[PDB]
Formats: sequence, C-alpha cells, structure tokens
Amino acid sequence: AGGKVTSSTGIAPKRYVYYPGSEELGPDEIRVIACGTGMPTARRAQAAAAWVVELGNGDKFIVDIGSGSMANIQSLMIPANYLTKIFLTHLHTDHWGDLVSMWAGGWTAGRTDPLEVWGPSGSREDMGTKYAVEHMLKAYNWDYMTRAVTINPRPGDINVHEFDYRALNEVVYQENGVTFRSWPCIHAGDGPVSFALEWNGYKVVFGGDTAPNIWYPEYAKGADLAIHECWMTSDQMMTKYNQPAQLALRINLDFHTSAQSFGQIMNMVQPRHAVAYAFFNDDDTRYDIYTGVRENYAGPLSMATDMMVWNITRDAVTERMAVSPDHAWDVAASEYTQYILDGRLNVDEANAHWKQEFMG
Amino acid sequence: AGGKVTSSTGIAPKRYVYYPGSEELGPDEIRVIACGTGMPTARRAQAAAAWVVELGNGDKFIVDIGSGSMANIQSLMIPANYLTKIFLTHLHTDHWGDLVSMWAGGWTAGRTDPLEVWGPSGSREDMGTKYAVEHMLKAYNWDYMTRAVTINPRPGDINVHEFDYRALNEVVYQENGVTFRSWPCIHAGDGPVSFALEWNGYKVVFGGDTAPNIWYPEYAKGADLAIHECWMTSDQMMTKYNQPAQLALRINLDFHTSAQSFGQIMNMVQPRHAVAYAFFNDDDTRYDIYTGVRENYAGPLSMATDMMVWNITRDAVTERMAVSPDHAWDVAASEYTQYILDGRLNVDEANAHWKQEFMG
Amino acid sequence: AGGKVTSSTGIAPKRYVYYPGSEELGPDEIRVIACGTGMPTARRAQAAAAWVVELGNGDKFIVDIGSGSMANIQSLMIPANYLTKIFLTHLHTDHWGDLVSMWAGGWTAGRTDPLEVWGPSGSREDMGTKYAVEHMLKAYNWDYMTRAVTINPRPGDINVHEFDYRALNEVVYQENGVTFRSWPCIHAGDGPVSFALEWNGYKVVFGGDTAPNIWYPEYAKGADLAIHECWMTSDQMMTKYNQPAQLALRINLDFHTSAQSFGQIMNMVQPRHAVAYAFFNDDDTRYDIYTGVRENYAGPLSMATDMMVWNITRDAVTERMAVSPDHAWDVAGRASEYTQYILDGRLNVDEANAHWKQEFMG
Amino acid sequence: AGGKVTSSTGIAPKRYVYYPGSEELGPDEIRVIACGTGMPTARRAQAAAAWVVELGNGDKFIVDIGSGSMANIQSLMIPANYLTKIFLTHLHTDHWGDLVSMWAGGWTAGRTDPLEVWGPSGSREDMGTKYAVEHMLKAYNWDYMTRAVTINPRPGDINVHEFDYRALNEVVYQENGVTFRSWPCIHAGDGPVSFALEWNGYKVVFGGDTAPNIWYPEYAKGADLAIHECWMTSDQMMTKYNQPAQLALRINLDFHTSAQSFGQIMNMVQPRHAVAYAFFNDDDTRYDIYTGVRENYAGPLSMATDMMVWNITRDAVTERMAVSPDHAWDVAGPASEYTQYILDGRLNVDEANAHWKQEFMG
Ligand SMILES: [Zn+2]
Ligand SMILES: [Zn+2]
Ligand SMILES: [Zn+2]
Ligand SMILES: [Zn+2]
Repeated sequence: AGGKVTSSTGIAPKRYVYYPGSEELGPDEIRVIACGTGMPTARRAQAAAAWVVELGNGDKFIVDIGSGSMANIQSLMIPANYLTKIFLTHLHTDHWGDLVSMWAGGWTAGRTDPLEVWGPSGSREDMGTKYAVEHMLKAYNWDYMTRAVTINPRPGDINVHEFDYRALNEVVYQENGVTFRSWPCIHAGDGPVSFALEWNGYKVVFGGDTAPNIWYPEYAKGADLAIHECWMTSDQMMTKYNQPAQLALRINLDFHTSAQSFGQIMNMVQPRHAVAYAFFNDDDTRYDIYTGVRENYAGPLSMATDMMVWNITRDAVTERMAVSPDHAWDVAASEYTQYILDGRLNVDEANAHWKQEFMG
Repeated sequence: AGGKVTSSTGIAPKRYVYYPGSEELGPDEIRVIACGTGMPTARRAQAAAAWVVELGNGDKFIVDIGSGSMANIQSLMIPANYLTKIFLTHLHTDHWGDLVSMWAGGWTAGRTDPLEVWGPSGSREDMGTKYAVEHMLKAYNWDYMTRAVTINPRPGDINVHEFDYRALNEVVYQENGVTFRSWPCIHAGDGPVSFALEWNGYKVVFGGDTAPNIWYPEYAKGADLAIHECWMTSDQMMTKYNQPAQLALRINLDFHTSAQSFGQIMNMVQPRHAVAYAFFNDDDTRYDIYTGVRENYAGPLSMATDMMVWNITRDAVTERMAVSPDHAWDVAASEYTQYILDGRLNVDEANAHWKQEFMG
Repeated sequence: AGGKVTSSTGIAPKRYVYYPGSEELGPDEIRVIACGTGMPTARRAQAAAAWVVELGNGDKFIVDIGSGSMANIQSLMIPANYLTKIFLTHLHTDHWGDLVSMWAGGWTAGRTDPLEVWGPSGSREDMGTKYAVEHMLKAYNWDYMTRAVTINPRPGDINVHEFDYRALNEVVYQENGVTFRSWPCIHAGDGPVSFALEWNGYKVVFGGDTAPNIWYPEYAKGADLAIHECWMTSDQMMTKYNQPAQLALRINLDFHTSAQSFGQIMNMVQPRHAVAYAFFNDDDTRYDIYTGVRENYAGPLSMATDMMVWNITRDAVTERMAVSPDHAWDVAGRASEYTQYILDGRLNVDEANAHWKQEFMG
Repeated sequence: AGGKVTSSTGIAPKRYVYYPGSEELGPDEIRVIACGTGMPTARRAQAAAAWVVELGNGDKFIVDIGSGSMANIQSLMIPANYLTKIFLTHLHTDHWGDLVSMWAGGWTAGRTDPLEVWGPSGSREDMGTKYAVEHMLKAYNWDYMTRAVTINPRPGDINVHEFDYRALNEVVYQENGVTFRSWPCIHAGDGPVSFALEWNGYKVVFGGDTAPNIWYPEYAKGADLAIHECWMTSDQMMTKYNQPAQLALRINLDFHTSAQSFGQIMNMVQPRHAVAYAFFNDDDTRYDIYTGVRENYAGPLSMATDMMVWNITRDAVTERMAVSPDHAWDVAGPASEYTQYILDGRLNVDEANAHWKQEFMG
C-alpha cells in the first residue's frame, strides 16, 4: 500500500494513511476530513457531525461543529487563525455543540480574528442562528468576561451571517473564488439547509440531515464529493432501541433518509464520489446499510467514520484514513473582588527550590 | 492481577480493570470515575473536567461536564435518568460545555425527568449559573422546540439551583443523607467553587480550578479522596506553547496551582487518597509533575487521566482504569410549514423491495 | 442496546459489548472469541488467525494461535491452567507462530500442566506437527533449560497429538463428550485441515485456510457457527500490492477462496451463522467482500475482526465486540546454567537500594 | 508544541509526534524506535522487547524482536528488504519469538535478501543462537518447503553469526563505519549479552536483561542513548501477582535490576539520555519506578513504552511518541508438495464467480 520507498533515509511518498501536518496541499487539490460522523448519542468512536475542508488557495472552512468533534480537529495540526469560518446546516446540538470549545479553545490558543458563523434562519426570530449564537455568547458570559481581562476581546465576538433557509440554491458566500450555495432540508422543522462549495472546477455537497427532498438531487448534480445522511435499517432500530415494527419502519420512510433512498438519490446526482454518514458505523450495522446504497447506486461510495480523508484532484477522488495524535497539542476591568483576592494561600516556601533553579 | 478465579465457567472476581456496568455497588461504597481531566484544549486522550460519582444508597452525581466528557460518561452504561443531578465548580466551557449534549442526547436516549443543575452565582446577575443555563437553553431554542413537537417537553427542562459563591463551607445540597458544601476558588474572576460531598461516613472533594487558597486545606481536611488542580511546569509551558520565562514563571504562581503548591495543600489536608488533575497526562509531562508533588506530599496519590475509577470502601481507596466501549449505545404546534413538507422526493420504488420483506 | 437496567446500584444485564471475565457461562452455552482474523503480514488492528472456544461444561480450546494472537488471548482474563489444549489447522507461522508465547508465557504466569497440541501430519515425517513441535522445542532450548532451574519442568513439556491430514471428517479428539473432526484443505502443499467441534448437539467449524474444496460444504453442513477463509477482491490485490491484473485474478480462483466462492460454500452448508475471516478488515476492503458473499449467500453472517465474540445458545448465535484491557495482566486460577565466571560480574548495589530496602522490610 | 506553521497549504515542521515514513533522517542523526518494551506476558499496550535503529548513513538494525513486536515494526512504513540485519541480546522468547513472523512475513513483505542474525553462544552448542535458528527453520519446515516450490528460496535463508558471550567488549560486527561490541549479562543462565552501537562518534547501548553487573557501567560510558532493564517495585510484585514479601524483596535485588540499581548504574555511565524499559508501564506502576530511578539519577530519563522514538543529533536527544497505522500494510521497496488426492478435492465455483470475473477481465 502507498508509493515505493526509494532511499533508506528518504521519505515514503504517497502514504496510504493521512498524517495531518505531514503533507503539502496542491493548488488544484481539496482535502476533506470527517471530524464528525455519528448522531444523537456520544461515543469515543464517533464525534457529532463535523467536517474540515482545505482548499489549495489557502481558504479552510468547518461545515458543522457538533459535540465530540473538537478532539479530532485539534489533532489536525492546523493553527487557530486558519479555521475562523464556520457553516451550520441546522442548530441541532450535534452540528454546532462544539462551536464554544472552538470559540473558547482558539481564544486561549491565540486566534486573532473573530469566528464568522453562517447558518440558516428560522420561520421566526428565535428559531434562527443570529439568535442561537447571540444566546450562546450570553450563556458563556462568565468565560467571555474573565478571559477578556487578560486577552484582547475581538477574537471573542462572533460575526454571524444568517440567510433565508427557504432559498433554492442562492449564493450565501463568495470570496477568493470559493462559492457556497445553501438549499432547504425536510427534518424536524423549518431551518435545516444543505450546502454546495464550488471552487476551481471542484464542487463539494454537504447534505447535513434531511428526509429525502427534491432540492438535493437537482443542486447536487455532477459533484466531486457529495455527502448526504444515510440511516440504520428498520431491523437495527428494533435490535438496539427495542422499537416496534410500525415506528421502526416509518423512521426510515418519513423522518429520515434510508440507505435504499440514499442510493436512488446519488444515482440521480452522479457524483465523482458519494459519502454516506450520520450512522453508528459498527461491525453489526455498517454492512446492511452498504447493501442498501448498492441496490440503486453503484458509483464510488465512502461509508464515513471519524478521520476519513478525501483528496479531490483532477485524476481521482481518493479516500484514506487519517492517523492523528490522541495526545494532541495546540500548534502555533477586573472580574476579581477583594473578597476572592484576600484568600490567596502562602506557598512561597513550598516553591522556593524549583523557582531558584528555574530563575538560574 | 485481580481476584483468584474459582471456576472455568464462573465470573472473575475483584477484576484488575473496571468494566462499566459489570460490577454491583455495595451499601457503604463510593465509585468516583474521571470522565474529564484535561484543560481547555481538545484531544481524544483527555476530555475536559468531568466526574461521575456513584454512592451505595443508589444516588449518582456528575461534578463538572466539560467538552468531550459525554463520550466517557455515556460509556458507563448508566440510563440517562440516573444522571439528572449536575454540580458545576464554574462556567469555563471546559467545565459545563457538554451539559447541552447531556440535555439533548439524554432526551433522545430517554430521560423522563428534568436536569437539576447546582452552580455558583457571580458578583452580579449575568456572571452566575442561573443566567448561563437560561441563555444556554435559548441558545439551543431551535433544538428544544423541534424535539418538543415529537417528545413530551418535561425532560427538556433544566431546574437551576443557584448557590451563593461567596459562601464559606455552607450546605448547597442536603437530600437522602447526602450533603454538598461549596467554598470559593481564585481563578479567572469571582465565582468558581470547590465541592465537599458527605455521605454515610465518606467525604469526596472536587477542587475544580484555583490558585492556592486558605479555604481548601481547611474545608477538604481528611477527605477520603481529594481532587485538586495540578498544572504543568514553567519549563513545559515554554517547551509546548513557546512562552517566555517571565510569563511561564508567573503562570505556576498567580494563575494556577503548581505541582509543589498541590503537594503543600495535600500535606495540609492529609486525605486517604489525593488526585492531581487538569494537566495534560503524557509520557513527557507526567513524571516532573509527579515529582513536583513528591517535594511536599508523600502519602497515596493518583496522576489523573480519563476513565480512572476510584473505589472508596472502609479498608481501602483502590485505583484502577475503566475499560469501556468506544462504540457506545444508550441503555434504557409543528415547526414545519407546508412549503417544506411539499418538498418530499418520492422513493416508494427504491424502498419497495426491503419494505415488503420487513413486513413479513 | 442489550438488556434493561433494573436497579441503580445493580449489574447491567445482557451487556451489548463483551467484557471478558465478566459473564458466567451457562451449561448449554458456547462462547467463541476471534483472537486473530488477519492476513499473512503483521498489524496491531488484527492478529494472525486465532480462536478461543468456551463450552459451558468448563472445557476450553484454542483453534490456531498465529503471530500476535497472545496479546488478545491474554486480554480474556483466563488462567493459563484452563487453556492447555491447542488445535492447529496448519503450520503456517500465521496459524501457530505464538504457540511459543503461550508456552513460555503461561509457564511464567504459573501453568502447572503441559500444553496439549493436535495438528495435521504431512505427506512425510518432516512436514507434520510432531516434527514441527519437536524442533520448536529444540529452537527455544536455552529458555526451556534456564527456566527449568527455577520453575518445575513438567508444564514446560508439549504433548503432541498428530492426526492423519488425509482423513475425511474422522475424529482427532474425543474426550468428556467433546469431539474434534478434521478434513483436508487445498493450501500451500499437503498438510492443512479444517475442524468440526461436536459438543452437546452443537457443531462449531473452524475452516482454517483452503481454496474451495468439496469436503467443507459436505461435513460443516448445518453448523451452529461455520468459519471460512474469505479473501480480499483481486481489484484490491492490484491497488494495495500493485499485482498485475492476470495474477490477481488467479489468487481469487486458485490459491484462496474469493467472497463469492465463500458465498457459494455457505449456501450449501446452511449454517445458523457464517463467519468470513483471514482478510484485512479496513474501511476500504470489508464492504465489497460483503457484497461478494451476498451475491451467493443470504442468511446470518459476521465479517470477522479481532475480539469479535459469538455466544451460541439453543435460541440464538449473538455477535458482540469484546472490550478487553490493553494493559493486560496474567489472572491467577537440575544443575545451574550459570558458571561462576558470569556470577562474579554482579555489582554491589547495597547503598542505592538501602532506603527502599529498610522501609519495605517493615 | 513542535515547529511553527508558516504556510496554510504547507508541511508543519518539527511535529510533536513522529509519523513513521514522514521524516527525512539526516547524515549526523540516529532514530531509535521502541517496537517493544513489555515483560514475559502478552498485552496489546506493550509488545515483548524489540528495537529498530535507522542511521544517517542508511543502515538499519533490529536489536531484539520478541513475540508481538512485528505489528509495531510493520507500522513504520519501512520495506522488509531494509530490515535484513537482526541482533539478539538473548534467546528468551520475549526477545526473538517474532524472528519467525519477520522471516515468513518479510518474505511476503518483499525481502529478496537472506536474514543476518547475530546472537550469543551459551555454555554449549544447544544453548547458542546458531542452534536455536537452525531448529526454528526446522520447526516451520512445512512453511519453508511449500512456500519455496515455484520461487527463489534465497531470502528464506537465515545466516547466523554466533559470537562468545564471555568476550568483554570484543567487536562482533564492523561494516560501513558501524561497530557493535558485546559484554555478558547476569540473567537466567550464561548467554545473555548487551550491545553498544558506535557510528559517527555516536554511542547507543542496548542493555537487554540483567541483574546489576560491573560490565555495563564501564563499556556504556558517555552513551548518547543508554537503554537498560528496570523492574517493578517489590510492592507492585505483592499487589498484582500475590508474592510473599521475601520473594518480592529478592526479585528486585538478586534476579533483576531494581529502579535504584538502574539509577546507580546510569549515574556511573553518565549518558546524554538514559532509557528504562522491561516493566509494564501502567497508571499504578510507572510512578514508583521513575522515583526509584530519581533517587540516584538526575540526567535526561525516558520511561519506555511501545512506539517511543529518540532523535540523536549533535545538539540534543529529543524524545517523542510515534503515531502509526493500526491498519498496517507492507510498503514496496526498490518437488511440489501437493499430491493429486488433495488437488482432486477442488470445488466447482465457476457459476458463483462468473459475474465478477467477467467485469474484472474488462
Ligand atoms: Zn438533525
Ligand atoms: Zn477553569
Ligand atoms: Zn494458511
Ligand atoms: Zn527476560
């Protein structure tokens, strides 16, 4: 597997696992990274939905940032500064739960620019992202204000860029050649939207969560990498959750997007590479799902789990697995009252030795 | 290692690892599990500050619920209804940033009763727990309201218990013979507490975060298990973060408790078992931080890391590691317009085959 | 998942993962753990072929103990005294490589009984398991002998039970209502076999390695669990190894059972549950190997990986993943080879130890 | 931590982890991977003792290669044909046990060259390395002869270079500016030796296993990277294994090198970077072992675990963790034993295979 090693001291070229930080990115390359691939419940194996896009121009975007995902992203050896721009498909906890870890993380890590979040609005004001993020920052006021004694604020504020969720394929973004176009989803209630990044002959479709809609097959068409929701079987639902045979069925026909329906949809889209996510990829579950997609779609497919990579070049769409550090490191008025400051225990004696050495 | 097997087919007694869900709790026993141990930065090896505490009476608490920790908490195979009661040592994102995941996740899981959150105030309204939770709830108002349509809204409530943070070893919880006292800590700004849980002759202190203070050594005294802040050395702060000498020195005095500071307090508390946490537990870090302590403290110590489980009985406080599933499962007006509902693609065909087959 | 938790302080019943040590085995129960599911080449994620079998009568068996398999076998919290019977499907390193780890290992851990090894004959004396095991024990004579000074030599023996590789589903082991049958495979050269375990009306079959043969479909028939080679797709053979098209083809027809061949074999046998192993279980191999079998076989299947476990009861063959300590420990259940030339090289370490030596002696 | 990123599309320099295959080794640089730090029992967390060296010249050695070390070694993305030369400290299974996965593996991992194995003699022929390997090849006879049939058997040769164990720092290897010297060790029985690697004024000592001996401290002097046995405290011997204090107390004074002896030795040696191994590095064990070193040694210290790497440059000795593939694949470098009683067993699967064969061949 991977390229042929030439010299004993020489670097293995075209490695068959992706080491984040180790590889140059082509001007005519994209590098996508599943930093989140599972849904409702948490699990070391699968963070909540989160993707890292890396364009050869230098522009990098996080599309969804759910609970768990921050751990994987931080393993990518990418400084805080470069990951400022965030794109949410809906306001489910497991799509932007970990914005605050980023928000707070990056600020302590030395991020200089404020996070820019694009999201869908709601049917009313309190159902949108402008509201959601506005209340987040209020929620974490005790964090914000304390930190904003010792660190310049600006990297604390969040420039939100809300749009109309109802809008069919309209332009939500356009800088440095990169375009994002959002369109609606039929999931839980009004607001949820699917994205389509377009840049340098390349098209990448983020499906977020949706029961099958007529806006995906249309605006997806002829994409390098197309990601869409693709769910457990109605059998597996009964097994795991103890569901009965009417709820189990409907969940795959009404509320969510089946495998067998995920297939038909991509068959319509004809992407360079289709990507099925948002299911617990386990030894007892993953297979039956793959046999669904196959019924009605026979093109290049990735059954997504955490830290799966796509290198979109001209010639090919190559899937690999990232192998990244678990012991990950970041890479490069007073909120005290005199009632708290007058408590400081004397440790001047306990610490005199190490200090002395440290100061000589 | 562990108990002596007494039959081929029988269970291994006093096993050398803790297998979550596999062991009965005794009546005069306490299980504390570290589900978070690792400062603000994200990494799979170490979730943010989170502890699960099981008492023999049948009560169970969570003390801090920082980003990531829900992946460790959920692996303990505990029905979400038993984990309703949550004590917050403060409102850093790395202490309560995964309550949201608990809130939403646990409600899909099947929590029937609301979440109960014990936290401090600030030195004004918009710096305390009552304010952060109500603004966290409004933050996720789309998630709340969409789910409410299809699941009774009762569990989606959070009952907030603001305590006064100023208070100096004063009761904040007294139910079923279990008594939580708080006291202030010196960290970021006014607000952060430590917790003393008392029950059936046991005492378990949760430090949280604190520069050395005159209250912890007094109020934690003789604790069966004593958890305190322990930072990484002022060389280590230069090595990893590129920090200057002047700053790195300061950090292990003003901002955080040194391993040496940590040693003094533990000398002055003389607990049955000490625990250092909050430092990154690595090959290249752990040994100088462990030594830092040994300058002053000599008795029993754990160097904390995710899924360390303490067993507190009359005779011993025994250290082990929990071995738990990464592929974890849970254990037992509309917000749609007719503009979105119209959008449904037709997949009666593609789903026909499996649909007919499942129904018999 | 699993069973409903009925008390706060009590035990989770029927847990969805298998914690080894943690479950009692009922008398009509069979537990099978995959301790090695991997190809010829080493990898942490997958040990070479190994299987641990637990029958509810108290009897246990390892079928194959290939390279890297002991790390998984040790993780099951079974005392060495309980794992002394080892069956080999052939003498590929990838199938008995770690025999010498269990032998030397267990003898430290404190095993009292010799190891017992059933293995095929060859066409001739020096292609069989008696010859193999004789010359392993010669290969590791410095360990056998040095260890024998300090530890009783009895358990450092290995009684070999060589059977006839040519024999068509004949008994190789009959003991305490347990039967092992062997039949031939078509693999590397003459030697290799499959096994059928017959106990309490249960039939577990360990296929080993073999190009599709006429013996497996016949004898395995109606197995409770039937374990069979399931190779990686010729396409993947090109991609991964840069194999020229026409060679890759030959491998999936001639030298190893392809997924469709496995799919055909398992329709004929009609097992309660069918296991594919041998192949590298990756995010970019497993699925088309599943596709392959599903073309030809429709009933209950597992796609093997390390620490996969089957419990066989009258009512079910349930598949879980085991969750097992990486930081594993052993669970408890003649003249000197020194000359004074080497003994006169010791260092005086009375000073530096004094402090821990004083304290520890109180 | 590590070097600064100064480009968005760029390679991040001086990374705080080591990504095997990803780093260019310099002329004035040695790279030392622990491919195995473990004890006599199996655990996934720690293979039995093994080491890989890669020298700035291009030369690459394995020092010891114990059971379950081949996973970690395969994870390094080094072609098999670059890991030809093997040195054994002793004939403990936990030190050479995975020479047979190297031999069978490497062959199918692209080794065209035969194995060179340097090991020590014992008190007699049957206790040397010549004999061990002789009989190892004889163990896997079935493996050899089937494998070789239609192939060149060259890389199937293990050339053993056996030296005297009682020879005091006498050269056992001199090739392309690399020197290996050996002295004895006190351990089990006359035979175990400890190597020193010399090259470009670099000294890298490979202890092996030994109770404190007078030799190591002399010949390991001014080491760049001095590796040595370090045992668990006599406490951790009573806790886990249930030893009486007497035996527990003695284990650490008589048989094995105590944390305090380890430190007494490295103070005598004065190495640029010492390396304790050969203990189960666990959350309840590692701390009482560091301390017992620190008693009598204050130099740069590594507490060894599987996949730790040391970069030996002119300016420093930098310790790191290797981040590597669990899904390991080999990387490409630059009379038949069948009777017709077995080849007459081949099943018809021409139907089943028809669909995929047609697709693949077009
Ligand atoms: Zn959703
Ligand atoms: Zn804090
Ligand atoms: Zn074979
Ligand atoms: Zn040894």
